[PDB]
Amino acid sequence: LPPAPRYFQGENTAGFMRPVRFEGDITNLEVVGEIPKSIEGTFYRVMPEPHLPSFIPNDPWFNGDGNISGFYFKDGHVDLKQRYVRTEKFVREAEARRSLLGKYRNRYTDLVEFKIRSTANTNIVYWRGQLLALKEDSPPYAMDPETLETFGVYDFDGQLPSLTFTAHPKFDPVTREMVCFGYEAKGDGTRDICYYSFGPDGKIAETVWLVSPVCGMIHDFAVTENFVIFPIIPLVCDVERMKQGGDHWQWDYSIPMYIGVLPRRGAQGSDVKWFEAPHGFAGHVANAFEDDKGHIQLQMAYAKDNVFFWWPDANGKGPRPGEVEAHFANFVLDYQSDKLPLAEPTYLVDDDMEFPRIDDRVATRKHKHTFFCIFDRKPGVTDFEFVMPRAGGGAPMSNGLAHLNHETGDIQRYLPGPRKLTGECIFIPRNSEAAEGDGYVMVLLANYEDMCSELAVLDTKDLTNEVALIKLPVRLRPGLHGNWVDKSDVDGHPAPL
Amino acid sequence: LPPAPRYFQGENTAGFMRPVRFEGDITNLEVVGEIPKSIEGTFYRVMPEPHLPSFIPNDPWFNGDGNISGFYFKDGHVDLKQRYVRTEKFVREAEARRSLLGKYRNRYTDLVEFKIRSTANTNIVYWRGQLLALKEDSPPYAMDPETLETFGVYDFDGQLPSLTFTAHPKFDPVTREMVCFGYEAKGDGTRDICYYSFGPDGKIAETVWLVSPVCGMIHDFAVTENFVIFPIIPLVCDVERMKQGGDHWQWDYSIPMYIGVLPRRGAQGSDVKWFEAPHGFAGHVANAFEDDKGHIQLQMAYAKDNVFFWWPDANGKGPRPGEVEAHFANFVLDYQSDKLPLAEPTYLVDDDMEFPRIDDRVATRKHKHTFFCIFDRKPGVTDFEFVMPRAGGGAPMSNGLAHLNHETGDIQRYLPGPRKLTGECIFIPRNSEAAEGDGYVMVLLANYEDMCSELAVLDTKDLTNEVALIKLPVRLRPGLHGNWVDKSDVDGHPAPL
Ligand SMILES: [Co+2]
Ligand SMILES: [Co+2]
Repeated sequence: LPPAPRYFQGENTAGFMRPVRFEGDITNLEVVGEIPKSIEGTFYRVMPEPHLPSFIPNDPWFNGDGNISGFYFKDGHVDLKQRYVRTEKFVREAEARRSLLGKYRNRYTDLVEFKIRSTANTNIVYWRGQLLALKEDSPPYAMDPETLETFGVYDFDGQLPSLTFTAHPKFDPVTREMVCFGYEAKGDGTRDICYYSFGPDGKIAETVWLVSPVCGMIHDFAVTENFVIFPIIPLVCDVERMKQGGDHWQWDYSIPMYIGVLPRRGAQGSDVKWFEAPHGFAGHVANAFEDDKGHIQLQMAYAKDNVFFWWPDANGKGPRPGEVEAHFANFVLDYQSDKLPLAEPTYLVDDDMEFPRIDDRVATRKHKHTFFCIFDRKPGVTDFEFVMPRAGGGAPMSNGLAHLNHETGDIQRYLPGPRKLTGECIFIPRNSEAAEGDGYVMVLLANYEDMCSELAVLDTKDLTNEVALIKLPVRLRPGLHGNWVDKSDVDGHPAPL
Repeated sequence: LPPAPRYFQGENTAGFMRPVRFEGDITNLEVVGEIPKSIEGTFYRVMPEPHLPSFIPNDPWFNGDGNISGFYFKDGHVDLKQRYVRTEKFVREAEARRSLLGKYRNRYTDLVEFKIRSTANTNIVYWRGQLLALKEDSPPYAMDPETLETFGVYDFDGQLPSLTFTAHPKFDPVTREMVCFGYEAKGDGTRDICYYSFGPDGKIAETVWLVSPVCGMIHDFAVTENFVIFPIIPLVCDVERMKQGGDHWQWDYSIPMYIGVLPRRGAQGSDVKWFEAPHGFAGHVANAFEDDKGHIQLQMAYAKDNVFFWWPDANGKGPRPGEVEAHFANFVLDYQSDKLPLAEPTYLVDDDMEFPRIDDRVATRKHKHTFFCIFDRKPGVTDFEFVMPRAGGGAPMSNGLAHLNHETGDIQRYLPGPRKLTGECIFIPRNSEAAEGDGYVMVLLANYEDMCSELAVLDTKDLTNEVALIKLPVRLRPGLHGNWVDKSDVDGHPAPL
C-alpha cells in the first residue's frame, strides 16, 4: 500500500492550517466585553480537518474529515462542544489508523471499496430535531444537536430519491419546507439532477428529475416563491479521466455559466429552461426572489475565471492564487422568455466578496440586507508580511465583513485587525419582533498573532465594534459553512417577517 | 459576592501558563522519529488548570483544578485522553459558572461551605484497577484508567483512617503494599500524622497515629524495609492567622528540618524519633534504603532556603524567584542513635535539581540509577530572552534531564533545546527481564517557539538523543507528577528485580 505518513507535511497543513484534531468540550469560554444576555441558542459550524495524514500529496482542503463545532449560548455564558462526524471514511480509517480514501471525488483511487465517500465537511444544518452534516457527493449524516453524536447516513425515512444531497438546501420561512436537490444524482459523471423538497412534517413533496446540459458542478442554488434556479459552475466531470487517476473536475472555457430555471411545483423535467449567462464562476447565492413583474432577481457571488484554480482546463490553463475576485452580482431572469443568452449582471458593490448571508426570515422573498465576507487588498488592512508565513495554503481568505443595506445603499465594514482573518458569519434576530437585519452577527476569527481562534459578536446597529470577543485557547482551522439555531424557534428556524 | 472575572489575568495565567481547559480526545498523535513498538501502556500525568478565573488575585499554581492526561501507547501509535477530576470544587463551580473556593487551604475565604476542598491536582497513581487523583489536604478521588471518568471520593472500602492522603505514597515492589500517610490528619492546623498501609488485596495493614513537633508541611516521605521517614518542610500552619484571611503556610527560620523515623511495622506513636537536620527545604524523595549496617540512606532534593517563596515568614522575609537552588542530598540516619541533631548531608551531584525518579522495581531497597530534572543557568542552555516573556510565572523551570549512575558516577544529560523546558520524567523498563535503569524515559516538553507541548521518548542507552518526539497541537500547561502503567503488569506496578 502507498505509505501512510505519521505527521502532516505540505503547505495545505502548515501554520494555521495544521490539523488539531481534538474532540470534546471547553466550557465557560473566556470573554472580553459582554455577550448580550438575551442571546440564547447554538452556533454550529463545520471545518474540513484531516484526522489522519493523507497518502495523496497536496490533498485539497475540500477533502478533509468534517469536524463539527457547537457554541452553546445562554445568559451571557458560552460553551464549546466539538466532535468529528462518524462517516464511513472516518470510522474505517480510525480502525486502520491510516488514510484509505484517496483523491477528491475519485473512488478509483481509494485503497478499499467505500459505500459512502462523504467527509460531511461542507455545511451543518438543523432539520426536525437533528443536525444534517452535508457533502454534495453524498446523502446527509444525521447528528444529535445536543451531544454531536452521529446517528448515521440519513435517508429521510427511506424517501430520499437521490444519491446526492446539496450542501445548500433552502428553508422557506412561510411554508416551512426544506427545498433540496442533488447533481450527479445517479452516480459519477451523470447529468441527472434530482430536485426534491420536504414539508415540515418530514414528508417528501416535490421530486423532479431533470438533465443538465453538461456534467457540471452545481454547488449552490436559489429558490423563489414559484421557481428553483440552478447555476452551473463550468467545472466538468469525465468519468473516463477519473478511471485513469485524474481529477473529478476540469474547467471548460468553451461553455457559458448555465442557469436553469424550473417551476417550483408540479413540473416535469422537460419544463426546465437552461439560460446562458456570460462565462464565469457561480459563487454562493445570497438569495433570490420574484419582483412585481414576476421576473427572478438572483443575487450571488460571480467571478470571471476559475476560482478553483487547482482544477484547471484540459491543457493546465488557469489563474494563480489570489488573482480571481468574485463580485456581488444581480442576474435578471424571466421563465417566459425564449431568449437563452442573458445580459452581464449589475453589481451591487465593488468589493472582492463571498459567503453571503441574509436574514433568513425573508429567504425566497425580497431581502434588503446582506452580510458577507470581503477580501480587501487596500494596503494595511492585512499585514501580509506577518500573516502569510503563518497561514499555510488551500483556503480562501477574508479580512472583514460587510453589511449592505439594499434600500439606502449604505455599507458598514467590520475589520477585525491587521493580523486576523474571518470565516462565514451568522445573523441572529434581536428577538421575534425585530426588523429585517436587526440583531447580532457572529463570526469566527483566526488570530495569527496568538495562533488561536476567537468568536466575535457584533450588533447590527454598529458592525465596526465588537460587543464581545470570545477567546479560544486552541485553533479552529479555517472552515466552511455554519448556522444559528435559536432556542425560541421550535423547529430550529426563525419565523417569517 | 466578590466579582467573578470572565477572562484570566495575572502572570500566573499568562503566556504558556494560560489555561486551555479542554477535555476529550486527540487520537493518533503526530510523531517525528519512531516510538519503539515494544512499548505498551499508559503515561498518566496531572496538571493544575483553573477551570474558572479565580476571585483571588495571583492565586498560586498549586490551587488549580486537577486535569488528567493519559497517553495510551501500542505498536508505535499513541492517543491522548484528557479529563478534569470531578471534585466537589469542580462540580459546584461548574454548576455556578463562577469560582467559589478561595485561598489555598483556607476554608475561611470560601464563598460556600465545602465538605471536600481537593483540587486533586498533585499526583495520579494506579491502585487495584483505579486511578487515584491525589491532593495532600484530602482523600483521593478514584477514577477509571480507561475513560478517566471520576467515580468519586475514595475511602478504601470505609477503612481510610485519616482525613488526608499524601500525594506521594510508595509502592513496595516485593510486598505489593501501598505505603501511605496523611499530615494535618484531623483537620486544619492539627499536628496529627496518620501512617497507614494497604496490602495488595486492599485490606488496611498498618495504622499508627503520631504527633509532629510543629504543624509543618510533610509533602513527601520515604519507606525502607523496616522504617518510614517523615521530612518536615519548615512551613508552619496557624489556624488563627487563617481565620483572619491569612496564608495556611508561613515559613519559620527558627526551626530545624525535622526528620521523623518510625518502625514500619507494629509501632506505637511514641516510638517515633524526631531527628533534627540543618534548617532547609525538604524537596522530593528519590528513594531511601537500609545499608549493610542497618542505617537509613535518604536521598532527596534539599535546599537551604524557602523554595515556596510566595509563603514567606511572619515579617515577609524570604527569597526571590529563581534564587533558591535544590541539590541532590544524602542524609544518613540511625533509628538507634539518641543524638537528635544530624550532620550536613553529602551531595551526589552539583546540579540545581528536582523531580527525581528511580526504577521503581527497587523502591525501598538499594537503587543505583536516578533520573531527575535539572535547571542549568550556564549561558546558552536556555534562551531566557525569548522564553521568559512567553512563560508566565508560578511554576518551576527545568531545562534538561539527568541520569546518574550511582556506582560509576557517570551522568548523562538530555537538553531538549534553548527554547524548550521539561516536566517530570517517567521511566519504563525495557521489558520484564531488563536490568535496573535500562529502558525508556518519557518527558513532556513545553515548546515556547511553537507554543505547543511535545512528548519526548528517550532510550537510556543514550539519553542525549530523542528516539521519538510526539507533537501535540495544543499546550499542556506545566504540571506536577505522573506515572507509567505498563500493560504487562496486571496490578499496574512493575515486578521486583
Ligand atoms: Co458552499
Ligand atoms: Co510532589
